[PDB]
Amino acid sequence: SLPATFDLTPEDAQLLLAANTHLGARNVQVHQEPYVFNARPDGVHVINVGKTWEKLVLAARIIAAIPNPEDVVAISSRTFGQRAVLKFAAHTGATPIAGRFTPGSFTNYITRSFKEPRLVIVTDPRSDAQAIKEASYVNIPVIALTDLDSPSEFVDVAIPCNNRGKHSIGLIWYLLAREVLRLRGALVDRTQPWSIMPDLYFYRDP
Amino acid sequence: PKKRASNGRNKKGRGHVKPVRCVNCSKSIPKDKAIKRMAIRNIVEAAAVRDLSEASVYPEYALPKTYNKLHYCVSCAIHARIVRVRSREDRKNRAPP
Amino acid sequence: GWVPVTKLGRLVKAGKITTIEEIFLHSLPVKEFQIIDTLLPGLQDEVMNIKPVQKQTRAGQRTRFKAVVVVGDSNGHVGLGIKTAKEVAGAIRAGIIIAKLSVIPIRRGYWGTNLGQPHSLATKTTGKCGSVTVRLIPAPRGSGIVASPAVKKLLQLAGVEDVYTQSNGKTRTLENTLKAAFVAIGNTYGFLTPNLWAEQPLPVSPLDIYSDEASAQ
Amino acid sequence: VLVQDLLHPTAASEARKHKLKTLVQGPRSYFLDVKCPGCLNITTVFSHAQTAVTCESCSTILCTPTGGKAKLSEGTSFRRK
Amino acid sequence: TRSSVLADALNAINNAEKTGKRQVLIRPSSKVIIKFLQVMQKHGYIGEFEYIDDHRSGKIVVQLNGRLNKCGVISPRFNVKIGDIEKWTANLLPARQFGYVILTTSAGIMDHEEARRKHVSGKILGFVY
Amino acid sequence: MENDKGQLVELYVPRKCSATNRIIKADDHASVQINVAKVDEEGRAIPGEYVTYALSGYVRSRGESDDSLNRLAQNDGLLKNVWSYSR
Amino acid sequence: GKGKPRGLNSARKLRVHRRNNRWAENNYKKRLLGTAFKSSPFGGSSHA
Amino acid sequence: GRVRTKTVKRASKALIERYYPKLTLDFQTNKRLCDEIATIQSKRLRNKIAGYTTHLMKRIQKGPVRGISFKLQEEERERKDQYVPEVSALDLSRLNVDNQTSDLVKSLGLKLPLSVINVSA
RNA sequence: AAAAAUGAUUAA
RNA sequence: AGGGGAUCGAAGAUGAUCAGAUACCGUCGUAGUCUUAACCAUAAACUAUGCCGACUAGGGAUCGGGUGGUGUUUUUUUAAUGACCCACUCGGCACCUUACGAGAAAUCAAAGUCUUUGGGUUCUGGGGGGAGUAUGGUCGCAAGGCUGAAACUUAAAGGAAUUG
Ligand SMILES: [Mg+2]
Ligand SMILES: [Mg+2]
Ligand SMILES: [Mg+2]
Ligand SMILES: [Mg+2]
Ligand SMILES: [Mg+2]
Ligand SMILES: [Mg+2]
Repeated sequence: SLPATFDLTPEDAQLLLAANTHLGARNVQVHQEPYVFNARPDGVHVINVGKTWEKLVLAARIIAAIPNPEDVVAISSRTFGQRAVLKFAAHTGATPIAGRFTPGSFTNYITRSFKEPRLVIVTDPRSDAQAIKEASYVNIPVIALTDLDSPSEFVDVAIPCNNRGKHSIGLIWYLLAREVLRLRGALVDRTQPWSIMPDLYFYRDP
Repeated sequence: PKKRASNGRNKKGRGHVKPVRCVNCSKSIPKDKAIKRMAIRNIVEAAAVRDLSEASVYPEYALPKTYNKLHYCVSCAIHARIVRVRSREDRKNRAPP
Repeated sequence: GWVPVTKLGRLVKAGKITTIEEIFLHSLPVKEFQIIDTLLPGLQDEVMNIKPVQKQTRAGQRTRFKAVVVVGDSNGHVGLGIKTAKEVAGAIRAGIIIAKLSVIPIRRGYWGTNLGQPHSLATKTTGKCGSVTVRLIPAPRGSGIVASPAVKKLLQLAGVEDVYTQSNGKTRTLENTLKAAFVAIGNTYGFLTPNLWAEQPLPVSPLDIYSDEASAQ
Repeated sequence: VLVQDLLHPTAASEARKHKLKTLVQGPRSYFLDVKCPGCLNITTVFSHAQTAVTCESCSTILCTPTGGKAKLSEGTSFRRK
Repeated sequence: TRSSVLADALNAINNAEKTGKRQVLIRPSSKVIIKFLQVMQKHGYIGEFEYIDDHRSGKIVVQLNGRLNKCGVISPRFNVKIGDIEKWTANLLPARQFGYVILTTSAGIMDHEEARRKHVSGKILGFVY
Repeated sequence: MENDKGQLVELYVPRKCSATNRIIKADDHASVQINVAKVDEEGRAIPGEYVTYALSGYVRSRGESDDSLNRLAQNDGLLKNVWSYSR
Repeated sequence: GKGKPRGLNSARKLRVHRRNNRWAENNYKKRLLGTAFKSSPFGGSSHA
Repeated sequence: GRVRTKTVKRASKALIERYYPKLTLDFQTNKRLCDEIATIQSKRLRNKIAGYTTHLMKRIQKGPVRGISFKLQEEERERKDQYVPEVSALDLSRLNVDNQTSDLVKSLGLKLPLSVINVSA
């Protein structure tokens, strides 16, 4: 069976609501359609936070299955995800890729930046399309932080959130790292919250 | 081979439009195909705006404008550098800028 | 010697992966030819044609030679490599490397009764490259290879000993003909048959089982 | 997509779809019991009448035809079914 | 206009199978279609299918199990002797060990193996493999 | 793959997609094998014990890989109320 | 589809269409017109 | 023209990477230091390298430069990258939700402090 | 928006 | 054939340019351009994509009709209406992304569902020329249209794309 402790806890529910992770895109693709809750006047849709949290738990279960922690590569070319992925890579092994992706990172075995990950997590499929495509060339499963209008091609595990907000992006990365640590012999306090407060995952200029 | 999906014009659904004449050469070109530009120009040049403002009975005069729709054939538009032949991939771009 | 760069090469060199069937089962991309050399040592080679291609420049025409190389043991593996280079020998050598990388498993079946080892294809298959369509059809025992000499040589290097072939398009384009036949012979494991209907337990990858000693720093 | 329950679809989805394009096609019009202030008679009218039906007592006009549903008169009450 | 509801049925099933769908809607779903589906269901190429009873012609929802490579009609329905069944199977089937050519014989709609067991022949309807 | 006297004769038996049951070819470089670690009490990943799904390059390129995974996880108990059979 | 009739009772149309389009071959046209007999320096002979 | 080629640019950048504290704003001592922190086959190239090194230094002094990370820069960057605010930018600080958001909370079955806001088209 | 024609055969 | 006949303008005139210019350019200008009553029946008459039917992909628009509103709007400062907004839906002219598919490619939501070849049906083609010629027929007042060869000749002609 599955323990009920993994349910949508009130605290991280308040966190997601404060981060506005439920305010999805105005336009929804049919592949993201099952994740929508309901549309508000002016057109803004609402993401089912229950689906978001459940998919985040599933993604964390994906991550905590590779025997090595350094071959779980995170990608974010967007400024709002640079700090988030760097902190995720600090807390877990998870060698990161912030900024330009340098096409040929997964192919081109003689490159110095060449990596052979077993799992790829990307902040935005649009901005990070090169990483997803090259993973499609080299048999790499992909978790992605997806909005309601983000493309679903080659995206294996989607997490329906708001990609237009730095608070939502940083919080989702924070929760993913926290859940991954919980599903390990390092963060046993499943009911207790993580020590450090999640503002270190948020980008601030410059 | 076929150069453009919209052959050289904008006509999909009727078959005949009407011909307009080029302003330069008076070449008969279908209206959907003619390169059309809006010439909205102040009736006085910038070198003269200050002078007419100084030499007007009517203080803060309206400073009227002139409006003209110009129809060019393809040849005259290219020769006058109105359109400036583009590359193959940039040929599809419809944006005015 | 050979110092592996990828995890697959590290596993194969260390000896954790012993047969190319594991490679094919997990559909692992292969990037080093030494993997193919050490997993299929009895992989023999053949050059199909050498043709010159020319590029026009200010100072005349510069000529390079494009070599077509077919590798394969007669026990169900072939690879096709096309490489252009300044010299014929260099093009042939790089073509051998490329074909070894592009080695593929084929499915031998029976035409009628299954008396003995498989002798033909399990199903008629068709491949296309450019205008050339190649169709391979299962044939009864004692039929031989009914094909043009190039496709016949590729099929012998594949291990097929009984098959009919039907071609269409400009078959004199040898590289298109060989690529089309390579696609057709590779689609044999792509075609699903009732004897493959049974569900399998979906085994885990050697890149995950023998993973603690891979990608060592 | 790629896996759907075509036999048991959503009532909101069928309410969205075209009248001819549901799992089993059927009408979306209806019949109205109509009461005018003139008398106590009840007149059964069709939602998309396409005629100017008239009451037995108020024998001038009850509804006006339109493109779709009939435009019932302002001095009139109605009840579905 | 429609001339073979069986052809539209098998084309729709084939397109859903190619696109990876696990279920397909068929209309108008005659009883020849139903017999064709029962033959392929007997051999395992499809799963459960459902007749929707609208009061005009019916519908079928077929559950697809991904085991079907191609199904289609042979139009027109040529008459076939006993000895031309082998020629038709050679022409239409990928292999001699699996796949079926569907016949409409006086004994009923059956597959070519069943026809050869019954020593019967008829018109050719379609194929499945 | 079976000859007269038993003795299965074949190079290898290919895997089938967990979503569409199509064969994953040896050169299908867009395919994946998603691996979900089983979880015991109080949330431990217990490495080495897994539930495995094979997804084809075709379905991934089509964009239904995520919905296929939602359905498979729902059917296998990994997820609770994510995938709805009736859309 | 295919721009040619398919019905079981269209054999006359198919045969006539093949007969008509057969006239676009060279050898069939020569055989049917008897050009070698009529317009050829030899009377269809190998030598003369 | 006086564009400095990649050999001068890369050698100067490497010098900045390796000996930023030792190097000084002026060409004379930068040139003298180059005699032993590097081996250059020609005095002309050494002078060019030192001139570009001191130019890069005079630019680094008034703000950082892209692509160059001297020893005193990455510790500063990482220390800046640990700024933890005392109060969370998002926390219990007054939350504001819509009718649909309240409906979502009720559907998921949770109890939170919500405030009603009606979005107007 | 001045005028501006021509260039033997073979010879990769 | 009658009327009309401003404009522009096959022919023509005439001035330039030019080696020549009975061309381009300039100025005139008959027939035509317009109309009525009759003829003619041809166009790169083009989407160079026959027609009918089914299915397969992700969007934003727009035209016509219809449906619905914890919608607005000039009237009653809270009425049908009309006009906008949002969500749909049927039909249409079309666009954007990508092809999973097709194609020699250019490209194509059809040019897909094609050697895994069969939904129905009409028309046309069979290397380049000779040649849409000759002849016969038929229509036209004529111009010409429709139908339409052969002798003979010849190794390419041709499509798309690449480099220069
Ligand atoms: Mg051209
Ligand atoms: Mg026209
Ligand atoms: Mg046209
Ligand atoms: Mg035409
Ligand atoms: Mg329209
Ligand atoms: Mg000809």
